[PDB]
Amino acid sequence: KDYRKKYRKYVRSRFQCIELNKRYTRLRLIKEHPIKMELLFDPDEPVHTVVFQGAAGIGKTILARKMMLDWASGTLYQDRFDYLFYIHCREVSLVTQRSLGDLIMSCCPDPNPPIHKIVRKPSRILFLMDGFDELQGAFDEHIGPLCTDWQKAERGDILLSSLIRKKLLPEASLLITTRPVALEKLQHLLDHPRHVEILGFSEAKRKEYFFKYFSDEAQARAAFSLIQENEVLFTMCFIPLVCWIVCTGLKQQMESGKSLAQTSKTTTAVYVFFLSSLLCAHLWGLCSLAADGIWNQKILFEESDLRNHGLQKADVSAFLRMNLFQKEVKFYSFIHMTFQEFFAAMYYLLEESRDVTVLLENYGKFEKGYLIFVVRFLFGLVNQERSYLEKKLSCKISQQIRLELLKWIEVKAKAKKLQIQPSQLELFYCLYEMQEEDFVQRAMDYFPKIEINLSTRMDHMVSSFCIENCHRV
Ligand SMILES: CC(C)(O)c1csc(S(=O)(=O)NC(=O)Nc2c(-c3cccc(Cl)c3Cl)ccc3c2CCC3)c1
Ligand SMILES: Nc1ncnc2c1ncn2[C@@H]1O[C@H](COP(=O)(O)OP(=O)(O)O)[C@@H](O)[C@H]1O
Repeated sequence: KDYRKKYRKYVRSRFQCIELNKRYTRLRLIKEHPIKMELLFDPDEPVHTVVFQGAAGIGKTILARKMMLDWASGTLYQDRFDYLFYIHCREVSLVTQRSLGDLIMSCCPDPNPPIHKIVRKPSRILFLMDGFDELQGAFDEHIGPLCTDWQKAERGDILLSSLIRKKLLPEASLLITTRPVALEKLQHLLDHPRHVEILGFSEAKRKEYFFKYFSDEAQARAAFSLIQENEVLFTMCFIPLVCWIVCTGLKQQMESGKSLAQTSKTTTAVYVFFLSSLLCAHLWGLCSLAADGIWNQKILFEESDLRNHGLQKADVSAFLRMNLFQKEVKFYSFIHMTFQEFFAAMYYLLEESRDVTVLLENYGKFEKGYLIFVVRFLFGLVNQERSYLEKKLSCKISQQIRLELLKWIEVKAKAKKLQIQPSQLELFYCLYEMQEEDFVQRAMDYFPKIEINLSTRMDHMVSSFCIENCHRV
């Protein structure tokens, strides 16, 4: 345990704040579809593979980092593990060749760590695979041949396919967080996995977060009230990212005299609500970036990367960094993947914006990025009656794109469901964004018979909005 102490200290160092350790709200977990974190690995004969289905922005990354902090502070798995390695998939190549040791040695504080004494005992090692989806580039069952040597340098996709199929440190423990969609690629790999669902806050712990954001007990009460009276923002705030998006927007209108109000009905109109809360001159550049980034599988941007797309004289430094960027290690990423997809979407709808027919030929593909929010938003945006920023929008070029989205929904509504995505519900979400009734009802035609997969009460809404638009008398 000479080095174990040094390693644990380093882990407390990196994982002590989300991006201190204070505003964390207990997210809801459900096994076999309420599990204590410690009890996860315990047998039903022990477990070597856990997977957290997590919706984007539900705090899967935070919940991970917390497990790291708690263990790194002796709170949980003191007895079960000697080492927890946090792998941020976002960062790791899938083409680069590397060894399990090379990948491991990066997790460590010092430069030449005792790697051979770490692997000594793998039954005491847990890898935290954070955002299996955030992996950039293709991934397919086809990949081979599978590796069996930790010291051997395969290219990332092989190496991980080998680690996940438990061929590399078989009796390692492994905890993968992932988006629901990316479960299709990953389901086959898993060695007898234990599935867990991150659900986000409850109604209670929805309250809890507001009074953890709002320093003043009154400013907190007045700004949770909005969200009971509003229906969308209540349903919509079981999700933590929204909660933040919402309360960072209730805080400069907490600055101004504007008696608090957000009458937002759609996800797009909440992003755009918050997007405006932080307000132009370099607007074109951001959207330029995100849409090369999504297309070219880059979630992390270097300074150099930035100077090309725009900010030729220190725009990012002041204008954007405040709330729309995060700096990692010298490299920069958007405060969330979604906001990237947004500007990537929003990039196709502006004053002189590329070809849209391209995007749709490959919707729901892993390697080009799922493009869930790429699509989903630019229905809620292209919407004619849906602002101020509405200006930067090209009024004329909008119903260029609006007229093909309907061609593509039509295709997808009544096929043999060749592709998995879009599952009907996603099209409903596309449709609840594109709030224009006439467009919705017309699309509703194309569905012969509908099919519901309702988990949460947000699902219930988006669905039950579209249902009545269906009727053809
Ligand atoms: C059905 C299918 C396949 O479209 C789907 C299922 S979850 C995903 S996702 O991985 O894209 N995650 C999200 O969309 N998360 C969401 C959802 C949401 C939508 C639908 C289901 C659920 Cl549970 C949630 Cl939280 C609603 C609002 C916001 C976010 C993040 C930004 C604000 C897609
Ligand atoms: N348990 C939590 N307590 C407080 N805020 C949270 C929590 N979970 C998520 N958040 C908020 O959501 C944001 C994004 O969460 P993150 O885990 O990065 O999402 P994902 O991993 O699904 O992309 C965080 O920056 C934080 O503001």
